[PDB]
Amino acid sequence: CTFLRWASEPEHDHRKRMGLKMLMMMGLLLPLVYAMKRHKWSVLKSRKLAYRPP
Amino acid sequence: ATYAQALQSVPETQVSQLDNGLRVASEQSSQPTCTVGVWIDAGSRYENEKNNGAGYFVEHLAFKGTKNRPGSALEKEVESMGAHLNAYSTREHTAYYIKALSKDLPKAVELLADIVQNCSLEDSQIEKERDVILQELQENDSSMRDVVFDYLHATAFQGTPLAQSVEGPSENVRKLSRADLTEYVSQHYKAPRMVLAAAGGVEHRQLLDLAQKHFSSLSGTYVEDAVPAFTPCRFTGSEIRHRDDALPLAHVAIAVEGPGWANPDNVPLQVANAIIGHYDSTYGGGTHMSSTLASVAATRKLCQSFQTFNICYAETGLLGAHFVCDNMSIDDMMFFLQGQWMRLCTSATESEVVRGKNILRNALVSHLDGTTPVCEDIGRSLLTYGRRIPLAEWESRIAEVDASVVREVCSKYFYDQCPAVAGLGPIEQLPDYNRIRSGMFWLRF
Repeated sequence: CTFLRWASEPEHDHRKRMGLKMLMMMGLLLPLVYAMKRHKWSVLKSRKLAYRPP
Repeated sequence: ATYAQALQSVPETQVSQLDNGLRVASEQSSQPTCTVGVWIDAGSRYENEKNNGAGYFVEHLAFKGTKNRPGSALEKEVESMGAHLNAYSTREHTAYYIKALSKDLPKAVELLADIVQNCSLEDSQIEKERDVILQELQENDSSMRDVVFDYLHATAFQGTPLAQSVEGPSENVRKLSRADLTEYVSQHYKAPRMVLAAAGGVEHRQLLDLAQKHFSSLSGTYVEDAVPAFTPCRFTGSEIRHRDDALPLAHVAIAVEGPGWANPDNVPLQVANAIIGHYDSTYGGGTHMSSTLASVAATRKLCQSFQTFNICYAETGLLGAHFVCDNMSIDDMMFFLQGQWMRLCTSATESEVVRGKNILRNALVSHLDGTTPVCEDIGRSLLTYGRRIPLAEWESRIAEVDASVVREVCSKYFYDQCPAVAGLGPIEQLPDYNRIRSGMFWLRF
């Protein structure tokens, strides 16, 4: 059964290796890209508005 | 007689110092007129939130009543000999100078002593003067250039005494009573922080004994212990946008933190600020003026008038440009003006550096003609630099600066520094603050 699983999936080892690499890579990437987004958008999210009609 | 020979002549600015601390400085010359004034360190920088605007009120009431002079009698005496008495109160200093003939010097010093010292500060005059300040507040609100600079000061030095307007918010002027003003006069109109200046047909010895015989009563005491202290201010890169589409034109002033009053980097910066230059629609140079931004603006009729300012206080100053243009030019200039800075930041050549040096030399020499500009220079320089810098020293500093100095100074001041933009009018095409900040750096350099 294990032989057949390898046979129909002759990338299992390398697929899980890529899974590990992608998981850690984007566990790094998501916080940093999100931090960049909040850094750039922070001007909008702190706009104190005002209204002074005559 | 070449420039250097004429520069040395430069009648000196002998500086004395009374025992009270009043540093009496004069500048003898040959004209039969003179300018004598007292430059006091008192402005919106020292005012607090509760009494913001007391300096303007005291300036208003200074000429009204001075006890010994009953009132309009002061005006009668001033106009008797043709003297023109004037006062200007900026954010830091405040001066009351008499523009009069040389012979009337003994009386002029006495009149200045009467104003700065014995001021009646009558309550009825306070009530009458209260309306005038409020009216002047509305006139300033109509002043479409003054309000943008006030906005720049508010947004840049936010939370600091510097952001406080000189006139004061239109709430303190409706509550400032005699007690607040008298405290302001007592705590700020002190002899050590005063310079008695006079330029023209003024004998330094004569000014000295006139001050001794008149300004002796001034003391350096500070009541029990209360001593006002200069509080350093912080430059906060921000943006304020008062979009009023009904206004015909759009004012935008963009500035970054620059140098202080006493800092050598001031000299190169003005040179750079000379390279960008200034332009108004009624110039005539048009598409030929050497300033790249000015030529670009004139070619497409981009703006109506752009100027570069070098507002410089004690510990920090504002360095940048204020431009007035229609609604659909704010973006373009914001791309061009910044780019000009970037070019001056990135690659400056000795040719335009020499041009800026000549422009700065001409500005310094031409600004210093007539008695009142010389008197103002003495009064401001003694308070700011601690001495009047002679024009020869200015020549030396301007000769020292070259393209490398300008590039490094602009890089240290302009490159990748958050600006303090402030707009007024139909400001809609004005790029978002992140666009302006991104323009502060060049992805090629």
